[PDB]
Amino acid sequence: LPLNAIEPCVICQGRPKNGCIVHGKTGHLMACFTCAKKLKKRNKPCPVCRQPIQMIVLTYFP
Amino acid sequence: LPLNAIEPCVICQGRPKNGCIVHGKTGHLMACFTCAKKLKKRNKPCPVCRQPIQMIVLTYFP
Amino acid sequence: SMQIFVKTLTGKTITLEVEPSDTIENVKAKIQDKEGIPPDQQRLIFAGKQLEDGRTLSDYNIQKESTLHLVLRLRGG
Amino acid sequence: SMQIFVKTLTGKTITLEVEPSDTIENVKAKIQDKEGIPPDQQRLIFAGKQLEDGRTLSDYNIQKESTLHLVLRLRGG
Amino acid sequence: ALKRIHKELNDLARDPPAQCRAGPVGDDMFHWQATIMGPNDSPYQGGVFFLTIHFPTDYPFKPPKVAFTTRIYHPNINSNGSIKLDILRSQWSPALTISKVLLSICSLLCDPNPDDPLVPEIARIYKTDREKYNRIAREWTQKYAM
Amino acid sequence: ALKRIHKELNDLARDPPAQCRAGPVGDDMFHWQATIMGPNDSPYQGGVFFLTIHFPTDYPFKPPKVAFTTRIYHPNINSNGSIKLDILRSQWSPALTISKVLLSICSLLCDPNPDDPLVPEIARIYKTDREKYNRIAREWTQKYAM
Ligand SMILES: [Cl-]
Ligand SMILES: [Cl-]
Ligand SMILES: [Cl-]
Ligand SMILES: [Cl-]
Ligand SMILES: [Zn+2]
Ligand SMILES: [Zn+2]
Ligand SMILES: [Zn+2]
Ligand SMILES: [Zn+2]
Repeated sequence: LPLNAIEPCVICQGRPKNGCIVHGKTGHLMACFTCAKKLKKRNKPCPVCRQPIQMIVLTYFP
Repeated sequence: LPLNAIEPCVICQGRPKNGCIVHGKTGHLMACFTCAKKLKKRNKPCPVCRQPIQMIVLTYFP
Repeated sequence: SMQIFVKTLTGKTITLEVEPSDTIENVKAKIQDKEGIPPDQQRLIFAGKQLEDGRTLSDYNIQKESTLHLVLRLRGG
Repeated sequence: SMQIFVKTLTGKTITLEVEPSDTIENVKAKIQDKEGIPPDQQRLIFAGKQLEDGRTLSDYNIQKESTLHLVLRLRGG
Repeated sequence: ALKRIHKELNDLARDPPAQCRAGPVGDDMFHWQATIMGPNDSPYQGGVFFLTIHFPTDYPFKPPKVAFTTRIYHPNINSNGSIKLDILRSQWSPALTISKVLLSICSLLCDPNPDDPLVPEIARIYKTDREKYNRIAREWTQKYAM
Repeated sequence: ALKRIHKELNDLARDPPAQCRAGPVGDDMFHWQATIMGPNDSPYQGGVFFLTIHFPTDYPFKPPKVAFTTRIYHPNINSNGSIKLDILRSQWSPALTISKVLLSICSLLCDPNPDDPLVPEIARIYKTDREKYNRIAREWTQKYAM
């Protein structure tokens, strides 16, 4: 169980981790939607694995 | 912050929630990868919103 | 303005800021914003009965601190 | 067999089950399984130095309960 | 299925809805009993309706089998208590729990579908003489559910 | 940037790394001083190397500006303290924190790139006679980093 999943966005530290950075069949979820979308708009790689960002998924936890 | 994000998969209750069900630009993360892939393989919709499953993203929490 | 609670499909409970004049449709829009569930898939239940989109919380005598129960859209047949 | 810790890029600490004879390449493969980081993007550091893929944990005197530090692949220039 | 069923049971034992209750029959985790209180201000008010639940091997990918054991007058519930309801068949979701299924069924009691019914005779009364429908449903509630 | 910078500082105070330390100069949260301990089993051993850190207003989307203030002998760090290192330029990542940047720099000390050097003269010595390079690096550590 990912104990750090409930901590704030590692980039801005002010919003929940709801911006999943998707590349291929995997995703790294450590930033909020706002910060992740900025990286995608600027064509930046994934911050943790450097793979190209294919899309940002606004992630909900039902 | 999503406090329920650290609870086990709602389907099998035995694995962490690392199978993001993606539809359009949003995702519902409440099942593990194994359970979510079964739903995708069986052509089932998202369990919480019923929209078609475009892909399952194996989600990591850096 | 008052708060109500919604027990979502998995059992997770959320809090909404509402007014008694708010329609059920407005409430489902607020649930969509928090949960990403389209209103047409939301069925809200209170006192064992479904709540219809065109009516208000006041029409259903729903008061502050009430809990609404969210299930999936359904149809008998 | 023994446990070691890896402080990942965000500062999160993970635990790995390893053998002293495991190479750094084997350790990076285990990190890939847990974290989804390709081995070529992993730079492991211990005692202030990067760990080379072809060497073993024993070669580096990495013992039970040790902590390796993960940063991103880098290149001076 | 067992971890999921045990989780549901623990959640019910500590936090059921005011309207519905459920639990295993004896030691059979796959066979449960349930109760639904008839909604207030309805032909079912004051009634308590019993149901039987049978979880399949591949629950919750496959839906539970849910049937009333108490007789009940309703267009979408037949004389053996079978419930023709989409969430028990093609519109099932593995995120539905027994608690949510029971609340869903409870909400069906006052929201029947008389246009595509399970019991055409009851549906025809519902559509052409609603007070007669309500009167019979109240009679059945007194006779069977109290 | 302030929330992120404060979080990094609070983390550094709470779980302090051993090899590298850093914190604000005076009351300026955007201007820090750092130290790196020279790695054991290296010509830098026993040395303490000071660095300045400037955080840009749009940190961490843009990298921190990092320079040595202690003189150090290396192919990719010059006598004006400039560091030429890809993670401070095009290979920056917003997930790198100051502690990870400092540890990265520490690991560069014994993993130089003499092929694409900042100081060609030092890279030439490194490739001509590593023992001579190590001697000079040790002498500079004792002269400047103690
Ligand atoms: Cl996108
Ligand atoms: Cl898929
Ligand atoms: Cl099980
Ligand atoms: Cl800020
Ligand atoms: Zn953010
Ligand atoms: Zn990634
Ligand atoms: Zn599962
Ligand atoms: Zn969904």
